[PDB]
Amino acid sequence: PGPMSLIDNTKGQLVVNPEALKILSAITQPVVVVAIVGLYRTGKSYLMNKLAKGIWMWCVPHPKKPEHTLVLLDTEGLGNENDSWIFALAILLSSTFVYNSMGTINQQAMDQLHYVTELTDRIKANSSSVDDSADFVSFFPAFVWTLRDFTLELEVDGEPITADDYLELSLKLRKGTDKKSKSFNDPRLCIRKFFPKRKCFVFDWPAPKKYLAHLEQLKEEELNPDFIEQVAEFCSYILSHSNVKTLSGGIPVNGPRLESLVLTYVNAISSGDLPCRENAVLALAQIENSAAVEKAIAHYEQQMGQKVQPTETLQELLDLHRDSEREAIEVFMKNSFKDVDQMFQRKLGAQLEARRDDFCKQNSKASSDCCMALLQDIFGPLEEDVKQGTFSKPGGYRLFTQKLQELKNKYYQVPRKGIQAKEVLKKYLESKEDVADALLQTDQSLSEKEKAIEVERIKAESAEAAKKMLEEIQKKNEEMMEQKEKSYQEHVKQLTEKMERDRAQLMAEQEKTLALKLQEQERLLKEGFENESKRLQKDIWDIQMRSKS
Repeated sequence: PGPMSLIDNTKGQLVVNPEALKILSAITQPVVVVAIVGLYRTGKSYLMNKLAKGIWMWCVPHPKKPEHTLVLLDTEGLGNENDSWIFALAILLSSTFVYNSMGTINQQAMDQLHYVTELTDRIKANSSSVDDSADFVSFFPAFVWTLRDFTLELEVDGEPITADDYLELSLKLRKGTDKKSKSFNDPRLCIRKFFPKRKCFVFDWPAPKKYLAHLEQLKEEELNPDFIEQVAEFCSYILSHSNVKTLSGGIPVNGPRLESLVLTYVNAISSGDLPCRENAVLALAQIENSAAVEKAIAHYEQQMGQKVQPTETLQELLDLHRDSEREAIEVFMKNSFKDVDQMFQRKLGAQLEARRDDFCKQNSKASSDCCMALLQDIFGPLEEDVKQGTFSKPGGYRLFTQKLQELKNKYYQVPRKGIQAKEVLKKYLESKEDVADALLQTDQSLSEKEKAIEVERIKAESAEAAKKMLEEIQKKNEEMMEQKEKSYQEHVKQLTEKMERDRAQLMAEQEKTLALKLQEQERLLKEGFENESKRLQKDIWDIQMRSKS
C-alpha cells in the first residue's frame, strides 16, 4: 500500500487511524522506524520518497536489509498544542529521528527545535533515585539534523570541515549563568544528553532545471550534481545505520508491537496522562504474556492427547503431566517478558494444575467404568448360579468359594485395568457378603464352629483389604505431593534461568549507555562547564546505584 495517516490531529485531539493500525497488525517482520520531523513545507516528503496535519505512515519493504519492513513516519503540518505531542510521539516511535529544517543552525533554528527542551515535561522513561531524563539515551532514537538549502561554506581557518563537524561546533555551549546563556545551552544539552547517536547532513540549492510542484518529479539530469550526492549519502546512511526498533531487553519491534505503542501513547495523551515507555512496554507484555499462556496451554493439551491413554499407575500419569508441563513452561518462557509479579506464569500454573485434576478424575472413572463392566461380565455367571440353587446344597459353600476364587483370578488376570481395580472389586464383594453368608449358614456339611471360623476369616480378610486400601491411598498422596514439589521446582528453575538471561541483557544495555554518558562527561569538562560535567557523573552514579538492587 501507499502513504496514509497514522495519527490525525482533528478537533485538538490526537486520534489513531484504524486503517493504519490494520496495516501494522499485518507486518510480522521487524520494523526500522525512521521519522522525518520538521515544520510544514520543508521538503520532508522528498526524503520520504527517496528513502522508500498529524503523523503519516508509509510502510515499505526495507530496500537494503531484507526480511525487514521500513516504517517511514512524517510529521505533517507542524507550524496546535499537539505539535509538541507529535514531536514527542515521533521520538518514542522511531529508531532514527531525522529533524528537518531550512537553512543553518542559528538562533531561529534552535527556537523552532524547542520541542526537544519539552521532552522532560512530556515523556516519562519510567513510572517512578535516578533522574528520568538520564534514561532517554538508553532508548531514544538516533538524531539526524538535515539542513536544506545550506548556505555556509564548510571551512574553518582555511581547512575543510564536515557536516558532522558543523553540528558538534553548533552544539558547543557558551559560558555564563544568566537567562540567555541557559536558553542557548538548553537545546544543545538535550541533543547531547538524550540521543545515543547524532549526525548531520547538509543540502545545497538543488538548482532544479524544471519548475515543478514536487522535487520528486525531477530527473537526475535536471538536478544539481552536488545535491544529488548529498541525498545519496543521506539515504545510504539512514538505510544502512538505522537500527531495528527495539524495546528494553532486545525485543525487536514489529507491526503489532508498534501498533500497541501507538495505542498506548495516544490514549495516554487523550486521557490527560503523559506517554510513558514503561507503561507502553508493560501494556504490550500484558498482551503477549496472555498469548504466551494460551500458547503454553495449547502445547500442553497436544502433548497430553498424544501420549495419554486408564493408566496402569497413577505415577505414569503424573510423570507425563510433568513432562508436558515442563515443555509448556518452556513455551511460556520463550514467548513471555516483563511478567510483573509472575501473574501470567501463575495463571498458567493454575490452569495446568486443573488439567492434572481433570486427567486424574477421568483416569479414575475410566478405570471404574472398565472394571464395573468386568464385574458383570465375569461375576454374572456366578450371580445366576446362586439364584437357582447351584450352591444351595450340602457342600455347596465350598464349591461357591472355589468358583469365586476362580473368577477373582479371572478379574485379576485381565490386563489394562486402571487404578480402581481393587477398590471396585472390594466394594462389590463386600456388597455380596450376605449372599455368601447365607450359603455358609445353610451348608449342612459344616459344623456351627466352622461357620463361625469362616465368618472370622472373611472378617479378617476384609480388615486386611481395608488396610491395603489405606496403604494405597497414602502412597498416591505421596506421589501427588512429590509431583507438586517437582512441578514447583521446574517453575523456579526456568524462571531463574530467564531472569539470569534478562539481567545479563540489561547490564549490557547499561554498559553501552554509561559509555555514551561518560563520553559527554569527558567532552563537557574539556570545554569548561564543570557543573554540567558533574551533573552527568551523578546521573551515571545513580544508574550504577539503580542496578545494584
